[PDB]
Amino acid sequence: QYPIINFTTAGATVQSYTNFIRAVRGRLTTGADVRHEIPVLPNRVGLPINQRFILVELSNHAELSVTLALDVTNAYVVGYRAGNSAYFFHPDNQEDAEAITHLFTDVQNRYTFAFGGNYDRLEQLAGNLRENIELGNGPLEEAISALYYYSTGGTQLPTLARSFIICIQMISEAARFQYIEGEMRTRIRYNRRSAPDPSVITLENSWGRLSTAIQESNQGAFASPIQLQRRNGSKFSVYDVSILIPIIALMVYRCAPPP
Amino acid sequence: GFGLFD
Repeated sequence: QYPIINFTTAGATVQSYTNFIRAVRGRLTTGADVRHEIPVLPNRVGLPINQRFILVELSNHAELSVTLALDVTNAYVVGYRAGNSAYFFHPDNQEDAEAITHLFTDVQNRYTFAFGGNYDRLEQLAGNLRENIELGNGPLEEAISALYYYSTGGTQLPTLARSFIICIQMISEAARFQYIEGEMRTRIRYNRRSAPDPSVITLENSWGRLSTAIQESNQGAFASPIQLQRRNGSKFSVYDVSILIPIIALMVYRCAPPP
Repeated sequence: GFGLFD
């Protein structure tokens, strides 16, 4: 079985959430590849199937549990299991379609959605943009329930899509970015639920580009600046990896490190 | 080092 990390929203604290995100990062990366102090996820090329996924078992105060599957190559959610049913996002290619056959192999009912898990598509289905979907422990608690009840007709598709958006940001994006982990820690600390501000949204949108810019940099210096947003929506440019070391925790593999 | 975004 793939590695399993457990988290519950029931009585969650800053520390329990922090322990969780740190454990997820530890199972996503091996320590083999660290560039400018930033870990790089395993290269998909040649990655054995037995090392391809990790599992995040989420429980809530309602005593419901679901298990998300994350791809180690990008830290993103590929599907989930609840009881006797499992659901997978539409795969991008045949290799990924084959790979997900190795997940939740004893589940009685397996389904693949016709839609992918990218935000553009999930927002369309949810009927809301990320800027209008609240995040926090309550939202996560609710998301777990919604995912749990999908197979029995209890959850409408827009609510399912919204629930994925919540889970992906609070787990995948938090694993990818200390900054986003921090944003979720704050919501937990004060029991606040609020939508992500522009700084969070723009970081999420830029993860792939930041990964490439860092890995292809000249001694850390970007050939082309990357524009991000502040919390108030104002734009600024990033010219160097240095300022991102406290912000980005994981990068997708883009190229081999230079000699 | 999050002051970057404030």
